[PDB]
This record gives sequence, structure tokens and C-alpha cells, in this order.
Amino acid sequence: SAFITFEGPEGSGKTTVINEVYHRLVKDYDVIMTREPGGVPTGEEIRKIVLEGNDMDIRTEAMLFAASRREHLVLKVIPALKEGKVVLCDRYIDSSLAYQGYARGIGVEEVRALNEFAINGLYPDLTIYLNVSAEVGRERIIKNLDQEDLKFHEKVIEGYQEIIHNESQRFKSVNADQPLENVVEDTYQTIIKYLEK
Amino acid sequence: FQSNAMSAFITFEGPEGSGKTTVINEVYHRLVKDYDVIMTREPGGVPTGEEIRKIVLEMDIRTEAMLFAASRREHLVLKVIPALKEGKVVLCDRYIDSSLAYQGYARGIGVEEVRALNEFAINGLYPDLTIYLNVSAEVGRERIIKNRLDQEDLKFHEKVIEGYQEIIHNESQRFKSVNADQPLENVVEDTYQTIIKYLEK
Ligand SMILES: Cc1cn([C@H]2C[C@H](N=[N+]=[N-])[C@@H](COP(=O)(O)O)O2)c(=O)[nH]c1=O
Ligand SMILES: Cc1cn([C@H]2C[C@H](N=[N+]=[N-])[C@@H](COP(=O)(O)O)O2)c(=O)[nH]c1=O
Repeated sequence: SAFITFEGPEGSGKTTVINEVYHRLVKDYDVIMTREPGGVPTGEEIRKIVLEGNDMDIRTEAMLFAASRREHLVLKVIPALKEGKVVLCDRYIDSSLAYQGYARGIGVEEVRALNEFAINGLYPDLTIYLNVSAEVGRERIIKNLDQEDLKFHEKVIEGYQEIIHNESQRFKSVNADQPLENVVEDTYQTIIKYLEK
Repeated sequence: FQSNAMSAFITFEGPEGSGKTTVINEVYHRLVKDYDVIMTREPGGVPTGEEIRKIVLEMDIRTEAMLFAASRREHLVLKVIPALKEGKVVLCDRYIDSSLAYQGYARGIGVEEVRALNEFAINGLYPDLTIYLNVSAEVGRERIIKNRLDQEDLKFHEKVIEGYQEIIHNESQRFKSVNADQPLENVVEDTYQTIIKYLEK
């Protein structure tokens, strides 16, 4: 089995990348693709509170992300891993650390401790970071902007950079400024190498 | 002329059968005569707090603990803090100690893990005074039946009491215990007197 997470800011092509990498690995592995809350009804109900309310207190928001994360983890991810599957997960703890902890300003370590309660130490085996520049991301978002949005997008990237440096061992950064075909090939190759050793 | 407003965050804790509901209500009505007071309980009608609670009604123990903590934060920030800012005595039925006794100790998550989660939700805002309605398991048991219990319930009620006895020990900077084994008339009286002594300083 393998627990592989995918992280990135907006405009990194993460969605398409995970989907195209999934189809390729299917040939060689017993793999599944998922994203929190991933169909789990309880996780869905929690995420819906986050999707609907606005100007929501950022700590509350963080706790709700953590709660939906746990339900997804316990009801979908853990059972998949015990069956011996390769789980490709779109977003996990690093997303809360970068969005809620750094960019929103709650504090990365505070958000990390909340999330450790939710995941009880189950970190991914591998985390692919789709390293896109703020400018390329920006252009990708418009191709598919308000000033506040630009500043937040930059803070998210800045948060991901600081997070990557401290625990560089579990992360594998992929150059996501390249065209998507190449981002997919570099991601697939990174995953293939990890899985074969 | 325009007097100084003296706010206070007072919580009430106790297991089932402690008479807490009647106590907090009767105390409220006696205090309203002399103080600007409000009575609340989480989620307390705050929009998001109520949405979260409906999830805990319509699930893993850690998930439930995080949802109670998130409903607590909403109630604190959108209801309790504003009332304190306006000079009110806030009477609150349950708060962090309930999560420590029930989720932390009784459900077995760990009191310290649940305290840490809750400190993220409350950001260090502990009550000024907390009344613990100290009812013995047996008296509590008889009160619950009045208003038998299956084995699972009886055992859990005992474990919640054990948890509270551990959590309140050496917490006199905010905790005050009232003997909840006496008739309710007296429990209401002792509680009221405890609060007015606290508030008159
Ligand atoms: C999983 C997760 C998502 N989110 C947000 C970030 C995402 N925005 N981006 N850009 C948003 C929806 O994510 P996708 O764009 O990956 O579907 O949810 C968090 O803020 N915290 C979290 O922990
Ligand atoms: C606020 C809170 C309530 N509860 C539970 C205990 C209470 N026991 N009952 N019976 C229940 C509803 O509260 P009342 O019984 O005080 O209405 O919710 C927790 O387990 N953790 C908490 O943080």
C-alpha cells in the first residue's frame, strides 16, 4: 500500500495532474483517487458548512477542515491502505498548514497540533508538491483578478515554501510551471521511483 | 451617574442527575433582579454553531470532539464575548470542562489531548467562575429515574463523575463545588449564594 498526497496553490494544475496520473498507474497498481471529504456523508455535511458560510471565523474553519479530514481518513483512506492499495489523495494536512496556518495567519504550529489530533500521526508516505509560480498560477486561473485574491495566492505559495524547507524529506517538488503534459510525466515518474524501492 | 459595568463569565458543570438545568434557571431568575445577566448554552442559537450541532445529531469520537470544539468557538466569539463586552454576567451551561470529562476522560480520548484541542477553540478564555454540581453517582441515578438505567449508561455515568473529580481537583482559582446531593431547593440556594459572594468583590 501507499498513501500519496498532492499539494499545491491555486493554478498548479493539481486536479488534472492527479486525474491523469491515476489512469497511468492503474495499469501497474491497485490504486484509487480521492479528495476530502470524498463521498463520506458525515465529511460531506461538515465541508458543506465550510462551503456555504462566509467571513467564517478562521479557527472554526480550521477545525471543520480537520473534522472532515478525520472522517475521510478513517472511513475511506485507512480501509484502502489495509487492503494494500495506493491511495492518491488530493489535499491533506499540508493544505491546512498553508491556507489556515500561514496565509490566514492562525499560525502553522497551532494548526499542525489541531491536525495531529485529527490524523493521529498518520502522515502520508509521499507528498507531491506542484510548485507553480504565483505569476504562472495567476495566468492559469484567468485562462480557466481582484487584488485581495492576488495577495492571498502569494501568501499561500509563501506558506508552502516555508513548510517544504523544514520537513523536506517527505516532499517531492515538481515544476508545475511547465505545460501540463510534462507536469504529469514528472509526477508519474516521481511516484514510480518511490513505489519501486 | 453612568455606573461601571461588571462583566463575569460563569459556567456550570456537573454530570446527569445533578439538577444543573433547574439550578441554572432558578439562579438566573434570582440574579436578574440585581444584575444585567444572560443565560446561555452552546451552540446558543449562533448560526454556524447550530449547523454543527445538527451534524452531531442527524461518528468517530475525535470527530465529535472537534465538532463540539468548533461549536464552542462560534458561541464564544459571536455570543459570549460580545455580551461580556457589554457588561453582562454570562451564565453558561457547560463549557470546556464538559469536553474534558466526557470526551477526554469518559470516552477515553485523553484529557490533555482534548484540553489542547479546546484551548485552540477558546484561545485561553477560561471562565471567571465555574460551579460544579457535585452529585454522587447514586443520588444522580435516582434523580434520572425519577424524571432503571441500562448497564452501559450506569457505567458511563460513573466514569463521567470519576473524570470530573479528576478535572476539578486543585482548580480553586475558578472552581467552586456545591453539594448537589441535597434537595434542589438547597442546591439552588447554595449556588446562588456562591455566585453573589463572587460578584460582590
Ligand atoms: C483541504 C483544504 C482545502 N482548503 C481550500 C483550499 C482550496 N483552494 N485552493 N486554491 C479550496 C478548494 O480546493 P481545490 O481548489 O483543491 O478543490 O479548499 C483549505 O483552505 N484547507 C484545507 O485543509
Ligand atoms: C458541551 C458538551 C456537551 N456534552 C454532552 C454531555 C451532555 N449530557 N447529557 N446527558 C449532553 C447535553 O447536555 P445537557 O444534558 O447538559 O443538555 O451533551 C459533551 O459530551 N461535551 C461537551 O462539550
